Amino acid sequence: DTASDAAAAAALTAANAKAAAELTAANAAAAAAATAR
Repeated sequence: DTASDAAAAAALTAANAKAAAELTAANAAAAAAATAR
């Protein structure tokens, strides 16, 4: 049904947005550490 579908889409949007924040910070931190060596 449409409300289950929309709740599931909201769940995927939040999980991907959080993962995008996480991985961006990790990447930036990893690039700065490798550069310094």
